[PDB]
Amino acid sequence: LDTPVREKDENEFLPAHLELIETPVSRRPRLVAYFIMGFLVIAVILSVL
Amino acid sequence: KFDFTWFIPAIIKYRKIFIETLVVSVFLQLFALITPLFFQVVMDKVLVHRGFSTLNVITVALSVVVVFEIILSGLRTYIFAHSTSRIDVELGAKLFRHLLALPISYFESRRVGDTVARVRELDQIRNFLTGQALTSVLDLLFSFIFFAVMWYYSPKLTLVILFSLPCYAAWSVFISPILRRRLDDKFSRNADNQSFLVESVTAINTIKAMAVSPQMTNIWDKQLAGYVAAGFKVTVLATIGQQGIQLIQKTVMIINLWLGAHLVISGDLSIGQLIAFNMLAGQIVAPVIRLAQIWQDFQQVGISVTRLGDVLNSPTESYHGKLALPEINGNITFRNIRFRYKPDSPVILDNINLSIKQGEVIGIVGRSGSGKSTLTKLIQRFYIPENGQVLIDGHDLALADPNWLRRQVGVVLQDNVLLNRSIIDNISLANPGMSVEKVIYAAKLAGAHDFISELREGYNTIVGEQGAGLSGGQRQRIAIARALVNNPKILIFDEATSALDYESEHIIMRNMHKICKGRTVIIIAHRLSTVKNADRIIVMEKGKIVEQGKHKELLSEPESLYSYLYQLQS
Amino acid sequence: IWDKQLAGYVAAGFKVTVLATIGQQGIQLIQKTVMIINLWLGAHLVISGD
Amino acid sequence: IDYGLYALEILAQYHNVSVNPEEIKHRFDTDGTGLGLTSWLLAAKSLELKVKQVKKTIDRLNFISLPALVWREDGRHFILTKVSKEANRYLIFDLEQRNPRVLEQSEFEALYQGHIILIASRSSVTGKLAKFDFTWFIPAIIKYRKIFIETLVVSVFLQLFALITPLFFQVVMDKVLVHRGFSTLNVITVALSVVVVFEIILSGLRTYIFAHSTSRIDVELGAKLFRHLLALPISYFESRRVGDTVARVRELDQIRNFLTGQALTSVLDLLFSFIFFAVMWYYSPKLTLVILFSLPCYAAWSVFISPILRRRLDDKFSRNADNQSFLVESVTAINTIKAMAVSPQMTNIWDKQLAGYVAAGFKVTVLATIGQQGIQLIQKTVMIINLWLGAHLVISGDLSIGQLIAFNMLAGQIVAPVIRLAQIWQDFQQVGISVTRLGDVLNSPTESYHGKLALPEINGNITFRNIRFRYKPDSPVILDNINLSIKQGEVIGIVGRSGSGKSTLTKLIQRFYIPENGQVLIDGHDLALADPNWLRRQVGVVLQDNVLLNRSIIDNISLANPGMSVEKVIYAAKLAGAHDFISELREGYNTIVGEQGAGLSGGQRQRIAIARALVNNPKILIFDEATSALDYESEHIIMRNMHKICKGRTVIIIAHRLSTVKNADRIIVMEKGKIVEQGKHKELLSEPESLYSYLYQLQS
Amino acid sequence: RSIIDNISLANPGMSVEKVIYAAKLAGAHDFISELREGYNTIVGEQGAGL
Amino acid sequence: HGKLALPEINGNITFRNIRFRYKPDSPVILDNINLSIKQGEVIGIVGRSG
Repeated sequence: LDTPVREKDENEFLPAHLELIETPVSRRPRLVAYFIMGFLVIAVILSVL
Repeated sequence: KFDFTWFIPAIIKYRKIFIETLVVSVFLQLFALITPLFFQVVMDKVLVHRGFSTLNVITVALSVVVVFEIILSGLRTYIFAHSTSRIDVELGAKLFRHLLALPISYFESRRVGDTVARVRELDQIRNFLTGQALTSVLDLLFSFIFFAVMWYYSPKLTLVILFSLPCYAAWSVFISPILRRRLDDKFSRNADNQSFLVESVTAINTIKAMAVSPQMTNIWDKQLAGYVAAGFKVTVLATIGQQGIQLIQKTVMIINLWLGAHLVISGDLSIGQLIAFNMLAGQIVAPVIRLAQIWQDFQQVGISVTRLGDVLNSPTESYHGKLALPEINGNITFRNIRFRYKPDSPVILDNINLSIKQGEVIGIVGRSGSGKSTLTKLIQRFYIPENGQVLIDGHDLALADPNWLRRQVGVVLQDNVLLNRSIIDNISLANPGMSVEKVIYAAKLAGAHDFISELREGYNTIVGEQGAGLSGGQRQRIAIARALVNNPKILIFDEATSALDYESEHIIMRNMHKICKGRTVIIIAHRLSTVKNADRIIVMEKGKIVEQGKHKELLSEPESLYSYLYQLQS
Repeated sequence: IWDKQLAGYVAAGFKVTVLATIGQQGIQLIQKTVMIINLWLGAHLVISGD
Repeated sequence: IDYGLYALEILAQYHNVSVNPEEIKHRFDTDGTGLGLTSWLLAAKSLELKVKQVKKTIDRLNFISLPALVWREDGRHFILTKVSKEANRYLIFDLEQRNPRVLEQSEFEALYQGHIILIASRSSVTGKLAKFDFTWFIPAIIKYRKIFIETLVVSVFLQLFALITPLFFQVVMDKVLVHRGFSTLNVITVALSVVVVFEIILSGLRTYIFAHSTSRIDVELGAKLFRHLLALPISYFESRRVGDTVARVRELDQIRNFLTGQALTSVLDLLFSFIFFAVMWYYSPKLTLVILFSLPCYAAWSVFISPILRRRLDDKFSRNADNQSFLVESVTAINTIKAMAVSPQMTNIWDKQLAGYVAAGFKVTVLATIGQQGIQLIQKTVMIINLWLGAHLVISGDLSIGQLIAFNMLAGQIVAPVIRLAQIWQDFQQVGISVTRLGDVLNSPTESYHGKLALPEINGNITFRNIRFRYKPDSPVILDNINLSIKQGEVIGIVGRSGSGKSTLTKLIQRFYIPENGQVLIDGHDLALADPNWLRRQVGVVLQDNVLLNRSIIDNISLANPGMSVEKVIYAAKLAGAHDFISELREGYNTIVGEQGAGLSGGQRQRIAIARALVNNPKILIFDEATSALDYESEHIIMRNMHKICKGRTVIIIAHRLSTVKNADRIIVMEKGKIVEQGKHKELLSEPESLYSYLYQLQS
Repeated sequence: RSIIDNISLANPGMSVEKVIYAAKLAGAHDFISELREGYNTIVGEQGAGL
Repeated sequence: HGKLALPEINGNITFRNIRFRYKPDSPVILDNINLSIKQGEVIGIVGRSG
């Protein structure tokens, strides 16, 4: 959690890589869907109980 | 030591207004406490029993209470900011006065951007002080009135809040140090970036005269990527802290809801009492929420204070205040001086012994590496000799006031650095309120009036940079005028004619008898034709005196190295 | 020169802070007035009905 | 000797400001022999340091910051430094007997008079490019903020006052008539009398205060306008007409007539009409909705009509400016009009211009009338709709007759300021035009050459360096490669044929002509960006034809410094040979010279101009064909006094006749823009193969 | 006005032939011609341009 | 303007009617400098200051 900035973290913000990468995606692409479906299934199993 | 005890005298000096701010804060807390009582009264005795006149009374009282509370809060914020502005002004003045008094070895071992960033930390501190961070601390501290009222209402829920507070304290204690470390890393990267930017903008002429844009751009890209990564880490930690605070707030909110529902069900608590208790609990937590989103401000002001301490804890070459030693007559003498650039560097001077009388134009010559160039930096107390003493007018320079000595002595170097101001602003730097006629006379003495005549703007021409916009000879003539426009008892010419052509040098040498009138002038130059009209010429070899005397007294004998040097020069 | 410039900078910063505080207080005043009006109207609505 | 000037110089030197006493004395000591407190404070503020003359007792001098100037009414000022209560002594820099000296308490009490001036310096004004426009009035409003806050308070209280009368009418109608309620009508009558008296008094006070403050703002604007106007380059005035600038300045009087009027008070009353809106919404929302829908109709009508009125007023102002230019040019040159008998042509031109002007004015009047009638139509339509709706809303209960008439009165009170604004629509548009045309003058590059160099006095060292000059960009070149150098105290003569270019050197030395290539240097300083007041104050130029101001003989001679003693004016007149005919006049001196010297002859004005140029003691004196309009006696007097005239000056004598420059230390012959020969008189005359010899033989 | 308008001030409707004749008689033809605008040069206010 | 990639440089320098000023209205430094330097040629340029 308190790890210093490494080269892996530094390369994500290198302007050359950002220039090459077109149509960029988020670092957490499917987490929102996972959490929303988890909320929906927890709600539906709470409603039946 | 400047860490945090420096602000205590500032607080106590302004104690009579800070106590007033504290009393205004407690009155604001009382004003805030008033309103939930009015909601409880409305919910328990207006909605239940009867009547609308009591509702009108509550509304009309609440309107003026709210207006007064808003005005009082604004006044408290204004007064606190006004009081802290004076403290930050005092800190800034002290910081700059300390910065100007530091020794030259401090600046020679560092970069410009480092000091610039350490001084922008002053602006960071000023923004922290003149803000709404300490007012939130006051609001949080003065919330025990709410606790007393809540304990009057219900002890169980008050105990729940009282146990929630240590959760906030422990969460802050746990999540603070890592944020401070990340902000330390971010500040280090920011200082490096500022230093690179200053260095690249200052030397843009060489960057563009050469073709190294790609190298500079690559370095800038890497530095920017690192800095933004550090900033993102700091943002992530701040967000984690804020969400951790919100979790505790909502958990205790839910627990209070459950316990209050069970309480109201079992009697011994009305619904309006529960609503007022909930509003009081929210008003207690609101300062914590408002303080949890300025966490970076707290850690950054701590780090800025640490960096200001780093600047302000170094020793100063400040002053020697003893009897206010009088003016200088141009009597310089050296007694067994040996000097070393570093303690682990070869020796330059070994047993240089010298004595110069008032009004004596003395020339010092030699070859590269002879060590004649260090005498000018030794006369000013910049270079400290290994052992020996440098005496000016009988008084040791190691115990005298540096500013006094360096004010009495004027030095012209091989290359001189001006400021980004007008020509007259550079000539009269030591006394800007000085008469223009003196500036014109000094410029005419140095031969600088002629080349200024072909300038469209005249003496108002702004030197583009340290020396940009003027040639080398023009800069040398401007520096000579700046040295001469005062009344220096000692003049030093340290290859001050290398950049000049034959005509400008001839014009300067014709005025040399007006320049040397009543002053002790020391001429140091590679060429032997400049010290021809000197009262005494001195030859140095590897830090030792091998020959001295008049030019002919030395030119007559071919056995001397002076004759060999003159033959090579011709 | 530094003292003059620092004094000017601090004065400008204080003016900015003062106007920011004034704006925040005005928005708080609007919010609180709306709260009072809603409390009064809601009291009438709950006493009457609907 | 002036002690205020020396004290200001010392205090500016202490605060790191460089000051030339002569420049300050030039622009802040108009009336000679004494600065004075107000001009001293203005001069101190000119150097960007704040000062204030304050009331301080002797016991409070230990807390003020030093140095401070002690202003004495006798004119013998002194500077106080380092007040010490250790020995109750006061260190003081004595202006007279320049060295400092220490004084005890007893004699400080004798010197001190309870007057002291505090001096301090704080940064400077950041550079900006603020073109003149309506945004110029924002800082003036900020400066006069206390008065405007007072005006806002009075306006809101007046609006509250106007709300009482409809309420009183309602209570009278609803209770007094119904219940036969006497002893209530009396209370309403007394309260109404009090209310109307107080509202009348408050309206009068608001008008008084607002008019006073707007008059002060207009005074500031006019002072700024004239100061800008006098600093414009001469090429600005050479391409315009007098009437154009005169009209552009009278637009300031138009602005003044606007500011001290009912327009802004009517606007203030208009913005404060929501207080009535709340009450009328309390009465009945059905008619307040009609009023709220009516207001956008007013706004749309005004927005539609304004641009056309602005265009018509642009045309009207163009007509007015051309008419003023024609009138000024025809009255100024009335002698030529009478002599040439060209009255019919002037009358025809005047008739055409007057007819066009009246047509434009009539068009503006018609458009304003139709706009006012359009606003009346909306007002009356809303009135009819409200009458119908009120009749229905009274027939079915829910509203009373007194409430209805109170609503009608409130609606009338709301709409009345709109009507009175519509009555002065032309004033609003004309003020917009006035501001634009005033900015047409206030937005122009001035040659004032603002800076902080403060160049010293002039030694008469003139130098031309590769001078090339064209009258206009497409004109043929007048001077090709003039290279000249004149030393101090050197009497010099320039001769040649007409068109050679000798006549433009006078206007090159002064910064009236800008060379195409090269630079003119005085004392080594390039004049291209120097202060014009620094240069032209120390250069005395006598032209072939000079003009005077209708003030007096002595006021024309000593115009540049009215502080000259009568003895110096008499001496200057004697040198020029003008004292003889001045003394024999009916009034002697103090004689009005008329419009550009009408009462004086053409050869007398030349001597008056010579005396005027001599009285100011210039460092460089130029005689540009001065003695060509005089007879033999006056010219002989001038040449005999030339030896006293030329003492201590760099004198340049440009003349057609070679006999004028015979005694010059160095003669320059010019031909078609080139210096072909130069030397002494005998050196140049002894060569028959030159141009000077040919010109001397031809004229002899 | 222009040179030709001033020369023909006493009768604004006059042909260039008489203007040329009068200018030759007065000896001003040459200088006016040497100008760029010729007889159409504006003299300025009160003939300040000449 | 040229987006094309010019080839490498041979040492042929040519000044064609060069006129230069430091500022928009400052005195002319170079009036009509015309020069031509061939490849591999050593050129010495001397003169007074200014």
